[PDB]
Amino acid sequence: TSVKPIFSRDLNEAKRRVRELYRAWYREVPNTVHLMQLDITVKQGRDKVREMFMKNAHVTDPRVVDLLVIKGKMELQETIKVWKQRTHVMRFFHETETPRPKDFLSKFYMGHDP
Amino acid sequence: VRPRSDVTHKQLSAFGEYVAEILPKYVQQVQVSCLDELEICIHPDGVIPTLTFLRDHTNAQFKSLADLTAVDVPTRQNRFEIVYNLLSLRFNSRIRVKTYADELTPIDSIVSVHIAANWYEREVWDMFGVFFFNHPDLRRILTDYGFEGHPFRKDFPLTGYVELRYDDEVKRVVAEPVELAQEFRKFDLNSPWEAFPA
Amino acid sequence: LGLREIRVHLCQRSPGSQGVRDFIVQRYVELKKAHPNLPILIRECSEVQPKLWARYAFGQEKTVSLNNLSADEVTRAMQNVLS
Amino acid sequence: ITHTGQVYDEKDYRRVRFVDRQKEVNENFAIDLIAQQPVNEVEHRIIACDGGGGALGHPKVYINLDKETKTGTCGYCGLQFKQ
Amino acid sequence: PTTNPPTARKFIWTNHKFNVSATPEQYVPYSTTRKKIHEWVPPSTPY
Amino acid sequence: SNLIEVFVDGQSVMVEPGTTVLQACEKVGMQIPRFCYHERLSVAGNCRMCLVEIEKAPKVVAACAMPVMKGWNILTNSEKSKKAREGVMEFLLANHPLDCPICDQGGECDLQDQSMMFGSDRSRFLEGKRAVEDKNIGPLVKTIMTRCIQCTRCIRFASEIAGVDDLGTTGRGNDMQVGTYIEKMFMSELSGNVIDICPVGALTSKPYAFTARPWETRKTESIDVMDAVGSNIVVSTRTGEVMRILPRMHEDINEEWISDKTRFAYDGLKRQRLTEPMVRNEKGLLTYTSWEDALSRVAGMLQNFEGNAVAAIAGGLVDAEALVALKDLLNKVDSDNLCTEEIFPTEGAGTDLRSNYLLNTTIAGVEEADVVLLVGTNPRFEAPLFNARIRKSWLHNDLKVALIGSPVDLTYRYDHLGDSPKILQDIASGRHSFCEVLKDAKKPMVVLGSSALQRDDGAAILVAVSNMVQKIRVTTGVAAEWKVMNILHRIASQVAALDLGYKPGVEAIRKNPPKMLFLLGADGGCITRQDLPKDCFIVYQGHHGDVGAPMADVILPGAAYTEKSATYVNTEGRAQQTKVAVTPPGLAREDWKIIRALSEIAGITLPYDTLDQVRNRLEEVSPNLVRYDDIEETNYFQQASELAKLVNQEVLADPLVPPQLTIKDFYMTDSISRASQTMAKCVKAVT
Amino acid sequence: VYDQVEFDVPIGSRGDCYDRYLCRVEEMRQSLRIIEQCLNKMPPGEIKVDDAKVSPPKRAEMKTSMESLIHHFKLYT
Amino acid sequence: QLITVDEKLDITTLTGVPEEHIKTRKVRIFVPARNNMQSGVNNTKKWKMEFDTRERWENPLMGWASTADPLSNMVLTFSAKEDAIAFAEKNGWSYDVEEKKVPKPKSKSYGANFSWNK
Ligand code: SF4
Ligand code: SF4
Ligand code: FES
Ligand SMILES: [Zn+2]
Repeated sequence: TSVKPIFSRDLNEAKRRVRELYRAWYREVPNTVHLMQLDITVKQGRDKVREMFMKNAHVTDPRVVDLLVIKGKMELQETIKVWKQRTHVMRFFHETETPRPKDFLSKFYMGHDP
Repeated sequence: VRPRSDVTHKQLSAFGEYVAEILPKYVQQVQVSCLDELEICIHPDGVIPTLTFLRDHTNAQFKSLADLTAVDVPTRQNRFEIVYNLLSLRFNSRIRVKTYADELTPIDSIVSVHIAANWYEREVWDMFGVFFFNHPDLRRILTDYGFEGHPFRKDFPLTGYVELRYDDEVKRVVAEPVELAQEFRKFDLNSPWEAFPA
Repeated sequence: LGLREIRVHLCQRSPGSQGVRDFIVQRYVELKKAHPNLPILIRECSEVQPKLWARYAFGQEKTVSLNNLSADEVTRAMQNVLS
Repeated sequence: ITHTGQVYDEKDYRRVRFVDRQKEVNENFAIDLIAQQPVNEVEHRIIACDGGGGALGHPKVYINLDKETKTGTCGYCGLQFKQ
Repeated sequence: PTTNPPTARKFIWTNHKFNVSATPEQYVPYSTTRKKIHEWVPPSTPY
Repeated sequence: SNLIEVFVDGQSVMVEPGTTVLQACEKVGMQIPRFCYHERLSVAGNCRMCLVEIEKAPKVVAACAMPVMKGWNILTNSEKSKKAREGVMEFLLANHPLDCPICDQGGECDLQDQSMMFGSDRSRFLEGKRAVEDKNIGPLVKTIMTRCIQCTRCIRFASEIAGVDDLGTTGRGNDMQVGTYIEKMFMSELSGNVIDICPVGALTSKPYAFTARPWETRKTESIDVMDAVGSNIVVSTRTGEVMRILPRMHEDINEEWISDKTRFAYDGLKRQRLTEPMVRNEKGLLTYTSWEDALSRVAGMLQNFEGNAVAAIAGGLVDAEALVALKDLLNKVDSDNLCTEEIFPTEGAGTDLRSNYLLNTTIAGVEEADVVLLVGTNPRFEAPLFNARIRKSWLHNDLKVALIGSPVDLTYRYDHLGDSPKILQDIASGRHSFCEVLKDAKKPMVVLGSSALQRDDGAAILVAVSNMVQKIRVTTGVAAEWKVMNILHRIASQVAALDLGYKPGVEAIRKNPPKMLFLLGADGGCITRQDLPKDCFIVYQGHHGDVGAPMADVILPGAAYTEKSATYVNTEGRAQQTKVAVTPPGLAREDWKIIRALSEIAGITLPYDTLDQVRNRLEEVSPNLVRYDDIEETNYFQQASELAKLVNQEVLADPLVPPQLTIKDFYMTDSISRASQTMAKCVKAVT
Repeated sequence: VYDQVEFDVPIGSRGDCYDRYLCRVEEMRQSLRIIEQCLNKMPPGEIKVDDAKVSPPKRAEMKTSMESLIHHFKLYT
Repeated sequence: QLITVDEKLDITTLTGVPEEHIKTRKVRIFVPARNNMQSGVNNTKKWKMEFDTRERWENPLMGWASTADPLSNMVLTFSAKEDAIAFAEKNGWSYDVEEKKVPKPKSKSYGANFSWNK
């Protein structure tokens, strides 16, 4: 315990920042899908944003959250100030890779080490 | 056997004491290697103060920042060991000030003290993940735009987790989990016999 | 309820297990003599309270905790299991 | 075929690699080429095979040709010597 | 080479070849190690 | 008290009187360069590479052999003690043949490194070297002895750790060659250890001659499954196939040594190995097919057959995790006919108290024993690293060994009480002579081998021994934590199987024949297809096709202990974890999953889906399985005897004989062993 | 040895990309002055330190002396 | 001023590891033993934690070993058992520590070998 605060004194204040970033991404998804001529649906993309913002829903510690948005903000900057081209963005969608089943029987049938 | 002059190990040693005395609030340890190199060690909070004293003190002008680096000792609670190597063109001597930073306990930025650090601090964030407060524009410099993970951390796989190839179906470059055709052969090299007391 | 096996996972040198182990020392032999086929398993857990696991027919297992229970309560609980 | 009997089975598909191409092998096989060289009949119990050419050869080693039955063979050249 | 001819060692080639890459003589890489895990072949005699 | 204070470079370490100078440096942490000194081998002083300089002393002293004295300062790194090493290393290297790129102890050399660290950079031996004729000491150890630094650790081990007393020094001067005077092979178990113990690469392993070089070898620490001592071992794997298995130290179980079987039968692990799941075709031959098809062949038969029509004869090297996955499956179709090939008498308390079937005096308790009553087993060939235990405790301590079996080569002086199971009754009566010998013993131990139990009167033999242990205990008045009765096994999956409540012996399957049988790794002949019902629908679950495969309607290949994170337990119940050194070959899969998957294809689906879960399962059925490296102290011998007293059986006059009478008996036993080309070469060498 | 060779650092005055070019052209000229001294004064001797522990043993030595093969094997491996 | 958090530093969310290799990877903290070949003990000093071994299939074209597991060759070295356990907890990898086993003291004395009766 006894940790020093990075930018947010408590999960509460930190959550404020997450809200802002969500908004940012939400407002940006449409633009990217147009400035990058990505073949995705704005709605679809906006769900992806939600996915990511929740993939890390479990974090309880304020410090971890604060870094997470710093990093998140940095990603947005790379996508609104466009330095990240389609190949970079579409990677988020994991479009080419073949999905792996998580069913035990499925894995048994395919991989030595699951 | 290399020639060693103790003139330096004495000069530098004294300076170390001088710095320590002048900045006792932050200097924890000040040592001179057997290689005649001083290495004041400061509490992370003393980043701004200790550097500034060295950049702007008549008896210790350390104008240029040779390098800012972060060794990563995973065992050490404070994983990273930010090391700042400085040069004094006036006194022809270099000193190294090294602090400790954990993954989520950021260090102050010295872009104010030396603007050379604007880039190296971005380099330390990209590779090791230490964060620098008050940095003008901290953002990945060396890694790919979408890279996930900090590469020079000792806990990051060399080959990494993603590699790129062009896929016709999608007519665009596409990451895939790394699949290597000859894994890095990890030769064990340490010998079971020590060399000297050290 | 077909009883196939009873497992008494006592924990040695544990305060609560005293009753369980006492049961083993005084009445285990008797129970076995009575039921000379049933496999009564005396096993030794650790940092866990004693459990009288019972395996009934067709792979069903049932649990009765023996934590801090007297020697006859352990005897009574065991007797209740093989009805 | 190759030095080590490396011959893809009649059903292996790496044989597709050799389709319309030459599977590179060397007619000159060492196991045989060393045999041709005759046993050197030295007259000293222990002789040394520097490898031929000194520094341009192999690490120097001394061979004990004492065993009357067998002949010493340099772990390097394979050259054999008998007393 | 005429003035000081080289050393002949009764394995060295007499016909040296140029790049055989586009021609069928080209190296096709192959593992030269033999099988490692031999398998239990099933008994062919019906039990 | 008894704590001298000696200074190692002024560090005031304190050591019991008797500690050598080398030992004093060790506790400070310094390591004297040493050759010819091994911790578990007698001090010899041959190399003199350990010369150190006690302060204020004219000459340097021999570390490994000098009793430390009060006050001495070791000056290990003194200019002098470096000339005393810079000048010895000059000599060892002078007569050495530089074939380091032949010496497969290339990076595993305590003589290059001790030369690269403690010696000089050059040589002054402008004179000629020597050469010593090699020797065909055996088919396992390649003695390129021109390498030998005459350090006499072999002659010690071959006499002190193993009782071979064959290897010896021959001659004097610079042509002292340490090889058998007449060419007699060094045939003994414990033989391969010489390789590991010769720091020079003079004699090394012949199978692992030139397959690798140590820096490359990735080293995974795992457990010996060939024998029930459960010796710790390190499996050295390169690019995914095992290259060597060499011992790793476990004070209590194998203290730096491993058997000849469990280090040269890694080759057997690579052939005759099952990989794809074949099924019996209409024609009547096993045809390779995908899991889905092979599994539902088995699942469909399983759903059709009810309890007691499905049985499992497990046995040999199967892990605890598969053993609980096979029991949980067959109970979900209510047959508890799960059984093991090795019959442990189960008419009194068997499998119920966990001391009837364990060597509860620890492997390290053979060191503190007084009289051992070996009854009906050849430890030399059933637990080689426990025979060594009684070897060390008969030499360094004073164990009085007595055998009631066949008079057999035991590498020590035993007393052959006789070859008759009934003379056990003779001692119980106090009639036989050794009855007093035990009376005189303050800490005695009986050891009943599992192979004696495997005869028909095994139930009677266990009961007869328990009676004698009872009055031995009463007459000696031995303390409770000292435990006289223990029984040693020779099958790795026997203590685990009995632990999970598997009932020993195939006697139950014999009386009622199952329509279905899961042979989980069983290559024994305990039941045969003629014996089975007409249907004879049995499915082999194992790694090597040996006896169970060709008589199998389904083949579900599994793995071996080099290829799974399974658990095993040796004879005094110490559970231990094998780690995956190499991924399992072909479509072959981990044993526990095949059975979890078959269950999902059957509709009773075992609750565990990840190993950690299969383990949590082991915890509910048994304690040892989850706590590793932890022997279970308390046992309940007194109630065991009461039930033994109730049991009445006749010990037949037939002498009890260990199946492994001589060492050819020992080399090939289990599946992996049988499949060994190295073991086969060893077998013909003996024959 | 930059203590035993004589050269003049070409310090520029103002900093424009020309003064920096002119400095780079001078350093090429000053380096020819240093190269001259090195050819004129290069000592007879060995090219690598004689500690086999740090620098690998000579080809002839590793093929005739055991201490050298051990040092070559360990240093390379 | 400092803030209070009882949450075990878990930073699995910042490390940047693919989900599969954080939830299916068991690492073992062990002090390396000594290959019996050599008698030096300088490689049995520091604790190491090593990730579980994974597939090493043969490559069809050249027969070289091929691996799909990124964390295979990675073995981190930690000076003390406590510090290594900490690394596993904050990185979220499962751990199963093995106690160091050091050779027990053994009494030796050259005189014994010349014992009247051994
Ligand atoms: S033993 Fe083998 S490796 Fe060690 S030095 Fe002699 S030759 Fe080189
Ligand atoms: S063989 Fe190995 S052990 Fe026996 S003497 Fe020669 S070197 Fe010492
Ligand atoms: S170790 Fe001291 S004599 Fe060989
Ligand atoms: Zn030669």
